Amino acid sequence: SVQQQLEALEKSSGGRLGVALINTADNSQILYRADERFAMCSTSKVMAAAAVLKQSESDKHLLNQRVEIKKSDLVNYNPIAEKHVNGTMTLAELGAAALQYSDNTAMNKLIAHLGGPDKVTAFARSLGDETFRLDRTEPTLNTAIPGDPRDTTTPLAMAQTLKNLTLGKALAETQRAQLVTWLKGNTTGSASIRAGLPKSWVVGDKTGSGDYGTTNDIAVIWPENHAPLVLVTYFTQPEQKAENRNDILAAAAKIVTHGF
Repeated sequence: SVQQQLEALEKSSGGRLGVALINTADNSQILYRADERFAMCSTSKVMAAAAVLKQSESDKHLLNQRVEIKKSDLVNYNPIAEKHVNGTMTLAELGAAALQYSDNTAMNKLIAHLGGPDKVTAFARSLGDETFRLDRTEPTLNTAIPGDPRDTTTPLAMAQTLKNLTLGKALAETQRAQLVTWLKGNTTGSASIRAGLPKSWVVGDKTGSGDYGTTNDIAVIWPENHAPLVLVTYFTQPEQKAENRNDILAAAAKIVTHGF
């Protein structure tokens, strides 16, 4: 009947909804189209940030390395990087900006530092994620064309990988804690998953949006008196210029967490 509710939400919305919830208390799962590919858009930024944190495990100087920001580095959405044109940002600062403000220049800097989109994909494979693929940089990784496999993953794969990154064995403790700190400080997710949950729950999330009204959020959730939940909600539509629908993600989160 959670299934019935998600199916009715999807039908009314006129799009395609993908949901994966992992309850880490018993490793039970609520899945809806969790095996289907969706364009990740900005939710892919988490993997690029994590790949740099993994590097920092063996290179104690990495996170403080400075990167020059020039006018030509700027793409189409740079709320943090534009404040530093002609100056520099550390890799840690780029990580923060990519995740907490969804800065596109910060994402591209991280990808260039790693050596390209294929390097983010190899990082994901090393974590046992055989689904994730990053193919392009910002801003073209957001085209989200139906049936296009580029820059996609599935809700289940992303839920498992986010669990491993934030609560599991993917990163050493210091790096794991840094990633979690970044996600909890996200500024862009108020109208998404967070809006469907009790106000007192602690949430770390990364949103993403793109063409075809593609509207995504992935979250780690710490309830007050229970083990954490991991929740991925992906949503996309059939018209290229469809409006983004953060309210659909909030509604889906309310449905699947009804019971906690």
